Amino acid sequence: APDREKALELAMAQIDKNFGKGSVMRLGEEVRQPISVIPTGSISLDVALGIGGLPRGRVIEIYGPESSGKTTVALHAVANAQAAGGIAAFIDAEHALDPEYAKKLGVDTDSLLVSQPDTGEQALEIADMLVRSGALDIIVIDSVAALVPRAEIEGEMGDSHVGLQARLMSQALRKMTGALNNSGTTAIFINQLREKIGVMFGSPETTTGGKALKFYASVRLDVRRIETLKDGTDAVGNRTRVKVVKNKVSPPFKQAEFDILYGQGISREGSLIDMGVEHGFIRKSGSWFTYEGEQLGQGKENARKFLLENTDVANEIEKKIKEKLGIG
Repeated sequence: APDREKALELAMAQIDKNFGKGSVMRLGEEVRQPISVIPTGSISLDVALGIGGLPRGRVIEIYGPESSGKTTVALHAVANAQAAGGIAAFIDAEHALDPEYAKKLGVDTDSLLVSQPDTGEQALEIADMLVRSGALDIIVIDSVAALVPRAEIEGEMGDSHVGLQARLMSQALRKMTGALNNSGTTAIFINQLREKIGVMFGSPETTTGGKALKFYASVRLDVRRIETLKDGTDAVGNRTRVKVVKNKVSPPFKQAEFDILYGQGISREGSLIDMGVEHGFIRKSGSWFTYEGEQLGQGKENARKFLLENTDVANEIEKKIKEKLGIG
């Protein structure tokens, strides 16, 4: 028993020692939690990541079908990074950002460094110089799929092979991790699953030229919409499910759910209630949500709305949910 786990612990040790820390883990471990991280905006996801936020100095990949909430997740990541006084950059190749929305999420759009690259290489090239200045904290590349090769934009092949794409990522992605691991800048790449009932186009590790992103990525998130919320009226948002299919900073395969309110973002309040009851602090006596004595109204909405106009207590619920589990 000890002799067995003794040689095993030795084994693991050396492996960690030669291939990096989280190279081998017991899905049950509780990792040696870091001091700096980037909250995602949902306590659920935050904890599901094991370190209370996204890791710094690592490349994070977020993929899922269109309209699944990838960017909303990434936007908060940006907003938070900012609140803590950090600088952000957004390399855009989709031309689909809506600032008013970001603003409503907490993004300081005015100080938001933005770029709309000409060619795919130019893109990653700019992201690199940017990260090397070591002044940025977070940088998100909107759409892995959009970063098309110069060659493709002017004369050569059609989807790769006769010219350049699945390598552009590789090349770039390799010289960039080192810069990141030093600068302490977390990078977010947004990938796509290209369809929703298809037949013949662009993939790799599931997706787009990012067969290299699959490995470099220290964390890979699988964002997908599960249900269409309705407040006794119409579409108010969607319940979003997220699976951490790859986590090198902590045991993987953890899942998280949280609703995104159309035009509002990742409902913190809601995330607090669900975790609030999923851990005891709150008690639902049939539509009646209560908290250690005092009530929080009837129905999840009123509870939410409550926690909204009651930050003081809400932070308490949050605090007590964090203290109970892992910090950051």
